[PDB]
Amino acid sequence: TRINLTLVSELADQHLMAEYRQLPRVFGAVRKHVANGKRVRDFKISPTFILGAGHVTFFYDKLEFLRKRQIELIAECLKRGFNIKDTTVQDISDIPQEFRGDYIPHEASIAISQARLDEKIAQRPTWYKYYGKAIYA
Repeated sequence: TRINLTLVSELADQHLMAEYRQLPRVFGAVRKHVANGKRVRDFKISPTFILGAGHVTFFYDKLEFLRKRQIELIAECLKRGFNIKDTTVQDISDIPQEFRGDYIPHEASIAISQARLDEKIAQRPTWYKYYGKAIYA
């Protein structure tokens, strides 16, 4: 499960879809953690955005950022003319305030996300499209 920092507007059709479907999964994990009795103090939350290891733990105190980002994924999803079922954001007010923090990525942090998206593409360019077009070479 990967969270992207790039402009939803610039995601290849495939990464948009992927993200959109995988991000709300975070919300599920914090609900299970909180069902277990965990607090944000119990997670090792990295101070800087990262890609592998504890990439997803990173957003455990960032669910408000995640929620707002869901809105744009859903709307971008729409704008593209994708056939999605689930048109409104998830209510997370059942979750303690401490997990629902906001976040603002440093331009350098976004570049990190950019690259990961950017090298998966070049991996096999013909598997990626944008607005159902093969722009990637």
